[PDB]
Amino acid sequence: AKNLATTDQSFSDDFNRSAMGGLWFLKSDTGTNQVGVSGGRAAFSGLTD
Amino acid sequence: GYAIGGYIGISDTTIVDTIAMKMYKETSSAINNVYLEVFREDSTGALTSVGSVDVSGQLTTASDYVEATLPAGVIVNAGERYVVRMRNATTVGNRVGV
Amino acid sequence: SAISNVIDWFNSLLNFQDTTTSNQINQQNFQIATLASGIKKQQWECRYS
Amino acid sequence: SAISNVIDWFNSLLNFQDTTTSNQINQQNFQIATLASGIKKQQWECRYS
Repeated sequence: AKNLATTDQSFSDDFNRSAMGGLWFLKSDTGTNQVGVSGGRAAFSGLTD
Repeated sequence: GYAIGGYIGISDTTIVDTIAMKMYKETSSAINNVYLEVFREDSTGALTSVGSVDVSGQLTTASDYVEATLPAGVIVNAGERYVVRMRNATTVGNRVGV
Repeated sequence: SAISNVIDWFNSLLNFQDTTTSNQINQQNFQIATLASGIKKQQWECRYS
Repeated sequence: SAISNVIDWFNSLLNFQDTTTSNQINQQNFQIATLASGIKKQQWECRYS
């Protein structure tokens, strides 16, 4: 299938689950805490600055 | 009385219906009690039987595939491991070549 | 009777609203779960899944 | 007050309308993109993707 019409990819996420999951590479300056999903919304985890 | 089996990986989850192995019989004498069974590997690594079938009737002297239908479907999921065991607990005594 | 009919129509619209919201959430979560899981490498190709 | 409440309800319905349409478009496009992309043959199985 050498050449093929490249369909423009589109992705969406409602952030309405238990954990962030493996679909998100997480990197933070805190060291241990990353972006955490709570109440159906992504947010900051921990009290660190 | 000698049983041999190998681990099988599951790529995509589905329902299994039959199992196959490449084997034959050495001599043309009558044989029985040849069983092909399936074992699921749990988290601890223990093997649990989830199906077995007698294949001695359809065996042939020539090296040919043996395909046998399970008594019922056994749902499988990707990431787990399964073992297809050949038992060969025959009474006459003819050996089985796998 | 007019106000009763308006009450009934508003209740029907609320039912449709909640059903549509639940269906949207379930559909998006189904998309994400299917994307997360799926094909895994067999035992002979690799030790790990 | 009745007309003000009707105004508020109509604005809420319009917000729900646009959100639902956007969610439908996003979900359909995401599914189409996922179907278009996906598993590709490894290097050893074949040269091309």
